[PDB]
Amino acid sequence: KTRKESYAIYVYKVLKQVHPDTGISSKAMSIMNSFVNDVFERIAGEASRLAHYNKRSTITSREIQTAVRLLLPGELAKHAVSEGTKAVTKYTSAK
DNA sequence: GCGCGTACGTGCGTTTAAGCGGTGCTAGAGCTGTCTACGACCAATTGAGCGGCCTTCGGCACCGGGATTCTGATGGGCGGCCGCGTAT
Repeated sequence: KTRKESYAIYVYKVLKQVHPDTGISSKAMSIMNSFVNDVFERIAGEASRLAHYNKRSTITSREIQTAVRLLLPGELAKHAVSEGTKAVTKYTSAK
């Protein structure tokens, strides 16, 4: 049949996590995927840009790390890094 | 439109610090050179994800049955009708 994949499974549990027996319209659901896919290119594209400025050829986590910092304002940014840094840190701990 | 008020432009003198070209020093960019770890690629197996399809309980707002309260015809008894009516 057709494809047209989306992030619907990811957005839904997140909302469950923050009000479990709280609801949503089928119109705000796409707004959400539209919103995510939009932020996706915003961050990953910028990573691509720096990589081939100061003369290197792969994109790691550090770059995102840097990228994120100047893409967003002071207070959210730090918490965001923190969360980000740990999630992965744990990831490696396992293996 | 008009009129009041005052603040901001234009000037001079005083004053303060940029810009100039002079030297010295070393830090940090840029180059360079070897290793090897981590990502792309190709393979084969496996279940997360998408289309397709129809689920069940709880909550908003309309509802249900039974005792109880208020309105209506009924009725004997004390009074009043003054006006037609029979008896001597």
